[PDB]
Amino acid sequence: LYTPKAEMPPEHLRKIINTHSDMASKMYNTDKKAFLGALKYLPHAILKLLENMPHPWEQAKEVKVLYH
Amino acid sequence: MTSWRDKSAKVQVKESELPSSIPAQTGLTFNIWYNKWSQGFAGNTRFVSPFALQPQLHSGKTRGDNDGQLFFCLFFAKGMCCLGPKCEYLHHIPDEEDIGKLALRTEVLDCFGREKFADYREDMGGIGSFRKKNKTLYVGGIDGALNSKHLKPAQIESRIRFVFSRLGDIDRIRYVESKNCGFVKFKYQANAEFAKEAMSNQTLLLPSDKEWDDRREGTGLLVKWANEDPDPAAQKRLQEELKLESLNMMVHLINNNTNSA
Amino acid sequence: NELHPTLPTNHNKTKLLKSLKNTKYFQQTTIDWVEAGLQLCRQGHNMLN
Amino acid sequence: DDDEPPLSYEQHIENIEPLDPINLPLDSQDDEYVKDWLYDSRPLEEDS
Amino acid sequence: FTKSELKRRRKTRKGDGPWGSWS
Amino acid sequence: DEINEPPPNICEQCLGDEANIRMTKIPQGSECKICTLPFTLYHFKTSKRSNNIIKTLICVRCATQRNICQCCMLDSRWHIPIQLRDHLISLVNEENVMTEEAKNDMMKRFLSLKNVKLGGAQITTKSFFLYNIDASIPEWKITDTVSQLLSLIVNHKAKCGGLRFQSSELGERFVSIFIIPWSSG
Amino acid sequence: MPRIKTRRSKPAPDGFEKIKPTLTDFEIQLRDAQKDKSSKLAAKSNEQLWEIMQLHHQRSRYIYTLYYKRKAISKDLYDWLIKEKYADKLLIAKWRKTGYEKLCCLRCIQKNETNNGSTCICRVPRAQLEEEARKKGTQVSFHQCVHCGCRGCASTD
RNA sequence: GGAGGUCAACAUCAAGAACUGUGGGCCUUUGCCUAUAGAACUUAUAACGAACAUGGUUCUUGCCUUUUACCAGAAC
Ligand SMILES: [Zn+2]
Ligand SMILES: [Zn+2]
Ligand SMILES: [Zn+2]
Ligand SMILES: [Zn+2]
Ligand SMILES: [Zn+2]
Ligand SMILES: [Zn+2]
Repeated sequence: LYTPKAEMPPEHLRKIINTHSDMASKMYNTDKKAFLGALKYLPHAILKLLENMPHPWEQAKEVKVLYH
Repeated sequence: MTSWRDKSAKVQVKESELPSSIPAQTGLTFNIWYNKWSQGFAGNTRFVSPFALQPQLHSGKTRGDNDGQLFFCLFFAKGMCCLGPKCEYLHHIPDEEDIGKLALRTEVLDCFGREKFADYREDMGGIGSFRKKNKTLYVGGIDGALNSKHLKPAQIESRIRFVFSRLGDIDRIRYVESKNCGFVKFKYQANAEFAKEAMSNQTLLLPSDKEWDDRREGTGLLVKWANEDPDPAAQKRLQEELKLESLNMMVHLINNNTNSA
Repeated sequence: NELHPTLPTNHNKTKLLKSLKNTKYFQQTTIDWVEAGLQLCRQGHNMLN
Repeated sequence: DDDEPPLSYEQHIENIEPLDPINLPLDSQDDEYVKDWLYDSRPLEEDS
Repeated sequence: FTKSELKRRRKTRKGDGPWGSWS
Repeated sequence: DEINEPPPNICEQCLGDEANIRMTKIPQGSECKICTLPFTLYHFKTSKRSNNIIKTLICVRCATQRNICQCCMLDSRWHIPIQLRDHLISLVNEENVMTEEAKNDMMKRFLSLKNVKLGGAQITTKSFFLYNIDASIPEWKITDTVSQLLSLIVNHKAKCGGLRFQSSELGERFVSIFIIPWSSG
Repeated sequence: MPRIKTRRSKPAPDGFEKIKPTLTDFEIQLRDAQKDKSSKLAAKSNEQLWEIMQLHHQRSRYIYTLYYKRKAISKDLYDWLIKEKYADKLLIAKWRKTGYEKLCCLRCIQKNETNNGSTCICRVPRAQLEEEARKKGTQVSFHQCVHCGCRGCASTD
């Protein structure tokens, strides 16, 4: 089998976080646990972010993110 | 037929109007994980619903029906379901037949598809107990009439009967003047549960009477499970019922059994 | 640093992201750095809270 | 400052227009070969 | 089924392709 | 290991009648609703296209001692609730056999382990005032009967059937253990 | 690459203006449907995304029909678009393949993601779902692919 | 068929200065002697990374009321 991943628009991501930003509902009590999980992996993210800083001569860099 | 089986069921509330989450001000700051308030303690939060279902008015046909669901939309049993005919979970009162379907599975779980626990709860709380059938509801804090005391305990009676009556088949209703409670009892476990989740936190009389405008600040009537009836009469009656029931089912056991010989 | 090597770990070969990006739950796209900086602030924050 | 919840990207920042980086003058004589690509984000994604 | 049957049949869906709702 | 090893214990009825089924395996799923310890949980939908997903609510240690289908929670052999089957089984013989089970918390947890099985397992308005009301008979049965030959308020304390109807057309059609009076003012 | 204008971004090709407004009308609406309009129900929030997915799909169908179908633009316009993230290279690469011609998305053909098997019911032709509706008689339970809101994505329906 | 991919999986990467296969002869399968073929990648101011972090245990010290947190050398 193995098709590769499917890249998707940036919006879908922005909408996602721009919703789960406000959490007070019940339907997030899974996501809530999810969050605690990623707390383990955060420092990784930091690294993989902060080694791509854009360098003085580039204005804006664009990257590839892999999101939950 | 012409009532429920005819016209597709309807929305009650627009998702806009849907009530505010984040319950409001029992204490200082708002905890995110649990949804509560933080420090201090005040007399418990509960209040009458702004809502109620309307047994024949809103009930109708929906998606789960055409697709064959079982469990009943509880946010319909509050007539609070904002999905209208879209909701999968069924909108309407239990007939006998639906219970005909569930009754395979009603050992473990309710008519709303949820898993009954075992030991009830300190107070006789919200979902039942698979160790036991209970068809019978305690009703307390009847002061969800507000405090206007109605000219006869038989006006209580007419009112309790008026309400719980609609929701299904019934055995009986005993109001008690001595102690404030109604005890009601039905046919089907199914009906029972359905009525329970429906009738929490309500107020009373006509589309308006007396203090009807302010009905909304009442506490609302507790509806909780009932224990035994410790009189001998009812009790003898019970052991009879079970007895004749065994008497039926033995027939089943000898049919499939005797076939297996 | 030169007097004391480390001499790495054949078999390290199973990275995090490879393992992660394989599941249902993760998805992939592109986006401006600064933005991803910010999303990481919201993230980090909501967690610690 | 701490009271000041950081402003989201889709609104404030995405419309602002970037305001030029370092680079450096270079030349059309000395640096002629490299003046094209020297400052690309990745200099040559393609030159086959 | 037949090609004519399909081609005629589809226009029935409310909104073109493919989000368009049959019924 | 062994957690897997006693396998699922499942009805062949409620399990649903399709030819082929798939069911998940989750090695530490829920705890029992009974003994309150973990086990392997098994989903599945009955049929493929269903909306509703069967889950398994209990151990296989706990569903053995009482001998029941982990989904159903009926008897394995007789498709019957415990509190029935061991009640019938109480009757013939004469008195015995009920299963006293587990209040507190680690009483039930503890009690799960020991292998003794359990008794069940061991083996396997116009006011109409109509009186004479019988003790054991419900309203459903009353207006049942009425709608069966063709709306009510009863008081079982006083054995006095109070009654009302929509139109006196149902007065004739009503008439056309019963004390009759057609009573209204 | 960058959707942002920036100095590196090679200035527009020519026919651009003729299409430019049609593009912008989609674009505003994305800014419209990312606006965080709250709802307590999961069913909704996923719907909300079903917009963004739909628009994105239409924009790409549009550029695609221009370039390949009617050939109303020039190869450098097109390739500049795709370089600027106006449309999915990939997705269009499916629409060129035989069957897929009307496809949703690229999750809806993923074999590996789905629990078992494959390919959201999203793909199957109505011409069959109707067959199980015949035999079983429950009509047909399907309406929206949880990922998109496809309904009969396959290129017959 | 060709080119490509910030795609995937499965192998292999530190040693007698060092790999593998095959033929013939001997002991009796390993192994020894001899003949023959092919040998990607990595190595001599020695090595997968003309780069450079952390942890554990065991010792020697330094801070020095004690434990985390530590000071700077070594071995595994
Ligand atoms: Zn509903
Ligand atoms: Zn158990
Ligand atoms: Zn079963
Ligand atoms: Zn799709
Ligand atoms: Zn799909
Ligand atoms: Zn589709």
